[PDB]
Amino acid sequence: KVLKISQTKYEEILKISKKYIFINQVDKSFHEAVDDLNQQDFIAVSGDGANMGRKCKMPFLVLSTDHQIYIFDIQVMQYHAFESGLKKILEGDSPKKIAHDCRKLSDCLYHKHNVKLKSVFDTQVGDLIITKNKKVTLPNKVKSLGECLTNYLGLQQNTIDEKLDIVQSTERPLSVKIKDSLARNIAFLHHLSEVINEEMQLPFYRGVECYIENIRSSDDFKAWELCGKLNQIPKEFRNAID
Amino acid sequence: KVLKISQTKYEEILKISKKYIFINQVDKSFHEAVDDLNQQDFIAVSGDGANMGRKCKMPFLVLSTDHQIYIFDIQVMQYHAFESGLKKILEGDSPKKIAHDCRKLSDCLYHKHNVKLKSVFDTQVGDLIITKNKKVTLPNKVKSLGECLTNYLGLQQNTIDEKLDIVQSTERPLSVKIKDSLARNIAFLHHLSEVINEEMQLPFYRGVECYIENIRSSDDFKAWELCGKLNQIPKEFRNAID
Repeated sequence: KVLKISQTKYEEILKISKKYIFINQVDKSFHEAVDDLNQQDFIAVSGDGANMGRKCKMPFLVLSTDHQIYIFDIQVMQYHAFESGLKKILEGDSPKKIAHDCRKLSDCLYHKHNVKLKSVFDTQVGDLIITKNKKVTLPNKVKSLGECLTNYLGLQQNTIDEKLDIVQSTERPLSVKIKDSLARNIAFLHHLSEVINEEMQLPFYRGVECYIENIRSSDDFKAWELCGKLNQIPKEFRNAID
Repeated sequence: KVLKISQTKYEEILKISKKYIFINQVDKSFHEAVDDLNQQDFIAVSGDGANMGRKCKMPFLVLSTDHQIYIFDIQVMQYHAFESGLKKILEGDSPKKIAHDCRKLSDCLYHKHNVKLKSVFDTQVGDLIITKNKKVTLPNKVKSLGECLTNYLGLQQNTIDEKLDIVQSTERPLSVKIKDSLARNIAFLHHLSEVINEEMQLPFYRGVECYIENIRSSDDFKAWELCGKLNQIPKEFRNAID
């Protein structure tokens, strides 16, 4: 069962988590960020800031590429940020938004920002599918972002700062501590998505490999036999997909 | 449960099934076909011709793009066809080879043509995964190409010509009837693959949509409640993925 991210990759991501860009005006850097995000097939979006769903506006929005994290100050820009590129990004078929449990976020964006989130790769729904396909029954609990980062990447339990201070989040200037945290909370989302995608698809890829080998690697006798029994699934196959 | 291909698309494919190109010398048209095939992310390869696995050489090999079917006369060209592009195509990470039950084909290509088939999207392994994820238990029988074409596209039962005449297959000139048949047998492989891919992935895509809607479309009261119970899977979710 054991799945741990490489050191090298960890370090790459940790660098990126410190290299965030904070944007609080519709300016040069805002358009550079919107261009950057629009150049990607996949971007990521954090749930941080929409923990109250429709009850409450977002004070910030965190979006990333693979290579660069962006923190948009929504409290300051308000609808002007959405209307200058962010609503299009979020509502569009492309780019896909990677998210972990986007339920509150969908809710918040629609009713408070007039943004109909669409086209999403949801790592929490991913974990559910992987669990359902493995252990046959789907579980009753879902897994937080932190638990997934632990089970899929081997990161320590409390990497995610799950209780951002509601009052400091609305205070300005926004603290470095909050920012560093928002950046850390999003920074692994890409790689997690890419591990979870792989695990969802593995039973298929492994099944195909089992097919490519099943006859080709047998000795002549068993090869012949197996050609007579093609309507059956290979004996190894149940095994290979688990 | 009901899945039927569109008329329009059927007709497009039926046209293509008549527009095949027969290649029996390493010439201009052979290199044009190898370039064509190398330009694609996905090509298809038929099991026709390798029904005896290692016991017997391939008299022809059928490969296609989306837009063009190719029939390579292996009996005539022998190892010269593989060495001038086909072995690279078949052995490579890319393009992916779409196939239906590639077991005998893997076997035949390795032991008789010295070709290590690799990187495959196997529609039969696809059907198994779809069945396993739907009905929890994987079945004991596999489905032929024809049965899949029936269940996924609604094509009639006997579209596939499953018993090509072994003796006429080795006779030259190769009959038009055989050729028309080889082309017909491969012609739907692309679209089948693309329907089967979709069905394998649908439980995920549907799960994500259920998440995007679950809170956002509730009235205020239920919205609030659901924000308290996030550790649980949405009630609709089991439903949505089936």
